[PDB]
Amino acid sequence: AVVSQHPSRVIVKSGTSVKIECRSLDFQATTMFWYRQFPSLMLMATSNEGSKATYEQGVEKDKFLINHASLTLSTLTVTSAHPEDSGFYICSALAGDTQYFGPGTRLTVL
Amino acid sequence: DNIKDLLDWYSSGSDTFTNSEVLDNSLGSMRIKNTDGSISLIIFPSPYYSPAFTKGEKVDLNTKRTKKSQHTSEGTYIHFQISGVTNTEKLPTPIELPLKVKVHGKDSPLKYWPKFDKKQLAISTLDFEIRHQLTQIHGLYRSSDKTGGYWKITMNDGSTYQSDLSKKFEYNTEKPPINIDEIKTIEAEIN
Repeated sequence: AVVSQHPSRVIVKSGTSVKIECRSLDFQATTMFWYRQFPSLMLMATSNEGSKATYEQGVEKDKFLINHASLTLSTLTVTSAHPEDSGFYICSALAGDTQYFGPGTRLTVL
Repeated sequence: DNIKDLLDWYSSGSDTFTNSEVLDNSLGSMRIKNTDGSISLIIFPSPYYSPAFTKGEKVDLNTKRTKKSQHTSEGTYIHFQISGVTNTEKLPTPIELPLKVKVHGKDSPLKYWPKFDKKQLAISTLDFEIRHQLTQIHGLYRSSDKTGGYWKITMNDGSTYQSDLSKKFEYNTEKPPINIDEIKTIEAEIN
């Protein structure tokens, strides 16, 4: 009962678009969540298969695209990324109301 | 509750597709093939905005989903959407539309208000983007304090559009897409 998050580490220059994948490895997922941690943990968006994600206060939809076309995968893409978007991003998923978390992705934008 | 439904609609994402191709164009609808191979079944309920694009022409989609996207078999991915089809003409350089926002009489600065590089946008798309700015950065629909108000567009040529933040956009009486470089001001007020 485990979720993966690839890539675990990203370093890129201003303006690059970053993709992070969140996967259900050994179970049937429904909703996935995307968070961000400021060194605490901030919910950014909630995402069901087939629908467009819902975004929390402070998060703009086109800065943080979310795709979620199967019950097994969701992809966050921080589009045109800028230094202030640097930090730690974590995904989780519910099982078919406990969340299971991915290891996270450390992002550095320069 | 209905402030909650407005929040869910306008704080969620939208589908933005470029150079999709019209497969069919009936009265009240369009059937489009997106460049990622998804099919869009889009409703157009207004007699004032009846997209006229012919089979094989290229269109842009800036639109919202009216229910959960589904897979067939084969396994074609179908999107069910409303409004938001325009031509593909681009502006030479992207522009910031001139939004000013007030929350109870006070000037509220913008954050993450994006530039657009298209010539035209549906009014329904101007609605959802203006309101997205409001729900995400300025509190619209998230406290009892901030649940209604308006936005209003004003063109270089004098004409206007306005929507009421307390209610759903009026899809049934939507008017044709407009040229966004001719938007003189957009003003939005939360009350």
